[PDB]
Amino acid sequence: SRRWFHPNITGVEAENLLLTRGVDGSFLARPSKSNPGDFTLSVRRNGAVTHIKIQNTGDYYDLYGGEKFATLAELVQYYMEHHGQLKEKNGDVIELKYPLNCADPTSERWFHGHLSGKEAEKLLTEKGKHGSFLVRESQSHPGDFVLSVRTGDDNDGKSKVTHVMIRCQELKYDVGGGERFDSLTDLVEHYKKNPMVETLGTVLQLKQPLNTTRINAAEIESRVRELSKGFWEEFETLQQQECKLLYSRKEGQRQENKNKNRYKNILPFDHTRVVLHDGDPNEPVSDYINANIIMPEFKKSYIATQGCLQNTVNDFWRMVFQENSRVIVMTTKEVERGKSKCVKYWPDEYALKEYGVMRVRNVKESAAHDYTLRELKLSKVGQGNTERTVWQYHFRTWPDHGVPSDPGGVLDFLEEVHHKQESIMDAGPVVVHCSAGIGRTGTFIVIDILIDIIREKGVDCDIDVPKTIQMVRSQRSGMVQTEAQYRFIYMAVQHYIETLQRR
Ligand SMILES: NCCCc1cnc2c(-c3cccc(Cl)c3Cl)c[nH]c2c1
Repeated sequence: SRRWFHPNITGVEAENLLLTRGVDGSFLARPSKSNPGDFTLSVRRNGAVTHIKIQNTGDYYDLYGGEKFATLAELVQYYMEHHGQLKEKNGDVIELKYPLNCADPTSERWFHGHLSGKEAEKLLTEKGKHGSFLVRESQSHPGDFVLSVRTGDDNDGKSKVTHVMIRCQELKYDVGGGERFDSLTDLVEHYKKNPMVETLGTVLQLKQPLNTTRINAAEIESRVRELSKGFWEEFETLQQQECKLLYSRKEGQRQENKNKNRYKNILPFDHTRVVLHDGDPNEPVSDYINANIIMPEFKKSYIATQGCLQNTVNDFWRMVFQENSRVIVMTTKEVERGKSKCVKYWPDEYALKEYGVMRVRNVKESAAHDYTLRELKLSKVGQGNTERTVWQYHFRTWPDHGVPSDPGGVLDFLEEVHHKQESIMDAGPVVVHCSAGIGRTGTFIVIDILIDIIREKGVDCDIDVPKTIQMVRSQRSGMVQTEAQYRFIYMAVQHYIETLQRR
């Protein structure tokens, strides 16, 4: 449910909430109001509030005195299932026991605060189907709200929109009778499960929130102008839905696989992980790599993976070989900020190296402005005729923190990557990696998915950036990490539409 996240609370408001409405073990998370990528975990212990910083520069959530995580929900899940594991600077244990729930509705897909009654009928008439709903602030009754629902068959009167008035009396919400709820979310959840019935029998089913993020490609410029004037709010609504994505990650947690993960708690989902076959028969667990298949849904596929560790380079090449991948995208330098982000896993130019049962030749490197292309030949040792060329596109100019201030470089790169993949008959998924394999990796993959829709169907197709992101996030944890990456995706799509109108 992720109610412990408070999107619009101050540091002082957070202390007071925990001191007046919480107990020892109560906690909440909140953003830093002028520092995107900064979050705070506020926790009560010993009748006093402690504040722990979480930093995200684009690769992972880094909890001070704790671990690195793919999502705040995964971070809270981990500490609510492990006593004694979160520690103060001096080393005392901080326990997260009791989430302190937020009543703020602003990050709910169905909450459209500023929106009139006829404005809500238009949207539902056009964009909505049976069971589509939204909640808006009342115009005629200050402080109250309205629930607008479409029901019918999918202009002949077969459909209709019903309005239901939501009273706010003494910080509780009701539909005119029955139960009084502490938040609009509690109210909506209750009638989502126990639908209202009109006397004459219509069931006001709340099946899905009204979709307002799906846009036609030719109107990208206007939506971006609107989000610029916010990108923040839309992003936060997306992050709220990450509690629905806590799929199991058991294989990455096995003792045998511990040291195959760059970060112990950033792990591939079981249901999409790449399973490696034909492993050394002596090796107990030989089927594991920290990598997931990303299959775009609603025909190129990807594998999103971490930067190699020295002990997983053999597994990486087993995976490229097994999957028939012919194109690799590397999203970081080898070293950034003096720290190793992905080990060198390819031979020096003109050299040949064996990586366990795999053999790799570096045929030729070519320097471009923003990237290096390495033409590699991959084959299985002892088996001459298994040789294939693998083209490695190494993007070298992404800044150490944040995102590029212009998307042309990335877009020129993806264009060239796309033409290479398309030129090779029956090529397998495009491998995209480095660092933890969720931030830049997920950003490059999302842009690539969106740009391919526009390249095939033109500027007469519909795109939905957050839906696309949620679909990739259901296949690997935390794909697209920051609000800066989120804005960068919109800017890249826009830029790609502006140069297609230049043709
Ligand atoms: N309270 C803001 C209401 C406007 C709104 C609606 N919808 C989304 C979405 C979204 C869209 C499709 C699917 C999913 Cl799962 C999401 Cl989160 C992400 N930001 C949004 C913002």
